Amino acid sequence: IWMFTRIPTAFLPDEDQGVLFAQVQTPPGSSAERTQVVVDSMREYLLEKE
Amino acid sequence: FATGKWEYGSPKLERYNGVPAMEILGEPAPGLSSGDAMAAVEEIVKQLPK
Amino acid sequence: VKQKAILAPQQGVTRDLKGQATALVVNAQNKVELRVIKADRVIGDKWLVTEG
Repeated sequence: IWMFTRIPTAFLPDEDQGVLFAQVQTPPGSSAERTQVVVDSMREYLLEKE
Repeated sequence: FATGKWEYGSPKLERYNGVPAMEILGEPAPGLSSGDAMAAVEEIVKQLPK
Repeated sequence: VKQKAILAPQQGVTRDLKGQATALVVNAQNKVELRVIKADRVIGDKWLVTEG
């Protein structure tokens, strides 16, 4: 009755699964060039650094 | 015969059960469960406009 | 021909809340201040700032 409530509850714990998502949100009103120059920067700065 | 002016709008409108709504998502606290986290939501819901 | 005038970049000027053009500036004490502009005309990728 103590260690039961001491244990927190979860649901479907996370594994590796080999995939990852990156989400980019430029400030509102910006064009696709301003978003693209951030996106290719963030792939080129974590394609060889990782 | 035509002028213009700048207004302030939303680029993504959304509806739930055929009525206008907005959608909020998040995670529970690190170490806390989802039951008490969802219990830590509806006490804020009374602090809304009618 | 306009004399010595201000051409702000389009990345720094934005509209808000049934109102007019605004920009965020850095103060003398490195604080962020909101300023009200009357930017109307577009020169390339700049706003011709008239007052503000």
